[PDB]
Formats: sequence, structure tokens, C-alpha cells
Amino acid sequence: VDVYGNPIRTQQLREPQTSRLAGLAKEFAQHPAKGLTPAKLARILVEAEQGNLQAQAELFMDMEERDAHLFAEMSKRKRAILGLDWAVEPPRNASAAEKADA
Amino acid sequence: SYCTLADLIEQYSEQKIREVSDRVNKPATTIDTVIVDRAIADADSEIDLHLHGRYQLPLASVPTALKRIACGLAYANLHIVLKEENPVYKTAEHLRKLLSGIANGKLSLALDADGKPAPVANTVQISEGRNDWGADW
Repeated sequence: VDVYGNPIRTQQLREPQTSRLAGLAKEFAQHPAKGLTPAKLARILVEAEQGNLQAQAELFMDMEERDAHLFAEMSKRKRAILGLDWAVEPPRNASAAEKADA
Repeated sequence: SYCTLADLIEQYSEQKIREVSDRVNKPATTIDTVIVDRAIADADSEIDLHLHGRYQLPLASVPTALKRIACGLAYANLHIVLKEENPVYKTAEHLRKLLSGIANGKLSLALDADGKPAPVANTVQISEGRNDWGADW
């Protein structure tokens, strides 16, 4: 099973979940940043609070694309992580089998 | 043709039009249509002189005030000799004052029958307006 305990069935792993949702792959972003006013932004945020994340996600993408300073800051922050060396360590006082698994 | 022979007769009675229009018979017997037509044309020409800068020339309709002004000017034009103190001359001067007031934008040209006149596009002109960066890009 997974960490959360939900039962795991290997049958469903052969195909992606979204494969049976061919409608999603054909969509295009609506670009809600164009012609954006403070009232529109407030409505977008409030609607996102209620479960309509599509408009918020598209607005965030436009915001990332259209602002050079914000984009540079975010890119620098992410590249900071991307350059870190990483390793996999066994648990506290792990046994030989655990060390081999790690 | 802001006024016709019928309008002149109605405003000044047929006797006076006959008296001031028949120049060859004494006493007058008939109204000379050519003389009346020329007088009306001259009145219309003066009115157009006054109204050319604010409205289109070939008006499709005749406002009522325009009819009164044209009738007065046409009657004043039918007098070969017109002195200063003649009351017809004073009426012509008052009508010319009305025309000048209209031209200087102090009086408006009234309704013709139900619709407005057609002002010229003199005030409309502006450069064009360059406002890029304000088209919801």
C-alpha cells in the first residue's frame, strides 16, 4: 500500500489516469490576465477559494510570463534548489537489509 | 425654395402681391410669376449665405422659421425703391438679425416637420487619437 494506507492495485498502473479524459489534452489557456482590473482579480481569487482553480492557475501562468522581475526571482529561487547535490540515506540505525534497500 | 407664391399671398394677401409684382399694367391685374420667383430666389440665396457654415446647403426640408424669413425677404425684394423708415424694411432688418443670430450660434434652426435639421461636420474634426498601450493587450 501507499504511505496513507489506501489499498494499492497494480492493475491500474498500466495506463495513466488521465488517458480516459482525452478532452483535457485539447484545452487551451484562456489568458485571464489580459484586461485585468482589481475587481476582476478579487473575483478570481474569491472564486478560487471556492474550488474554481482553473482561472487562478491560468492567471498565475500569465503573471509568471508577463513580469520579468517576478520571473527572474522565481527562476533564481528554483535554480538554487536544482543545483544541490542529493543522496538517499537509510533510516535511523538501519539494519543490513535496510542499508541494501537504500 | 423655402417659400412659394402661395406663402407670399397668404402672408401679405393677394392684392399686395399683385400691386408690387405687376409693373406693366396700371392698375395691376395679374401677379407676375417670374418676378416673384426671382425675389424668392434672392431671399433663398441670402439665407444660404447666412446658413452655409452650420448646415448643409441643399436642405431636404424647410423649417418653418426659414419659411417666415424667406417670405419676408422676398416681399422686401419686390420693392424697386425701399426707404429706411419703410416698415417692410424694418421687418427685413429684423429677419436678417434673426439669421445672423442663427449663424453666430445664438439661435438654433428649429424642427422642419418632425425631425432635426442636418448640421455640417465642422465641429466633428479631431486629429485621430493615438492611444496604443491602452487596448487591453
